[PDB]
Amino acid sequence: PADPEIVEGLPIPLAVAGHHQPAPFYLTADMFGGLPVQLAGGELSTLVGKPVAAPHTHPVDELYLLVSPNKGGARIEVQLDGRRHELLSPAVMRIPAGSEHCFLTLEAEVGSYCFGILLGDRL
Amino acid sequence: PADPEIVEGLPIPLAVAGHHQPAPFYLTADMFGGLPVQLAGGELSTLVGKPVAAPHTHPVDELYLLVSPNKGGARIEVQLDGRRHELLSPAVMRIPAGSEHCFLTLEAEVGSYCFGILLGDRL
Ligand SMILES: [Zn+2]
Ligand SMILES: [Zn+2]
Ligand SMILES: [Zn+2]
Ligand SMILES: [Zn+2]
Ligand SMILES: [Zn+2]
Ligand SMILES: [Zn+2]
Repeated sequence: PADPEIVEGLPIPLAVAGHHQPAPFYLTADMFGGLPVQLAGGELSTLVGKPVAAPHTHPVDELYLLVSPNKGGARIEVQLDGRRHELLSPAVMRIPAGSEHCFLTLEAEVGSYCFGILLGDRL
Repeated sequence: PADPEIVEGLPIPLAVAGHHQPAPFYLTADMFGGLPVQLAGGELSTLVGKPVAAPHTHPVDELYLLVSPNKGGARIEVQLDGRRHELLSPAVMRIPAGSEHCFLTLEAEVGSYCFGILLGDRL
């Protein structure tokens, strides 16, 4: 009864440069015969003041998506090649391929999520 | 002070066949000079027992991603060409291009989300 169209074995924690524990992926390049994007992320309520990674880079563009049940329920700081940016939920920020970046949770409620959508199949 | 790398004007509600209110997009094909995927969705806590759409189709493959703060905090029913499937968070389900489908929220907590990731730039 494993259904080839359904993946329940999630997240998929992958070692990523800059991270100190594996990053939680929900879409990987090897799913469903091959995907054109990857997607990692997670719930932020326990991460306020606790960054997941140091400044790091990807060979592909990556979009951050920040959501929370209440409008403005979550806020993150993003460093983009050394320049601080902030996002207030809901928001999306583009991180160009090669840009040294990371994010920090400054505010979150139960149900705040940040996802990174990697526009390619390599890390 | 609009930053070209940040979109705060979200969601973007788009008219979609089968839906009775516009669907909330967070990534659209026209963002950042052109994106190769689109992404729509939202928080499910108020949607238990309330479907967003009738059976409908897309010209591209679409991946459902279901997450919730607690393991198993959310459950959805997906109809795939008339066959009922269920997803327990966290889960991902592939919906092939052309497949008549829809989902129904059967259980959700504060912070449950379902997103559809459309693998292309057309609807
Ligand atoms: Zn099936
Ligand atoms: Zn840590
Ligand atoms: Zn990154
Ligand atoms: Zn800037
Ligand atoms: Zn409705
Ligand atoms: Zn659909």
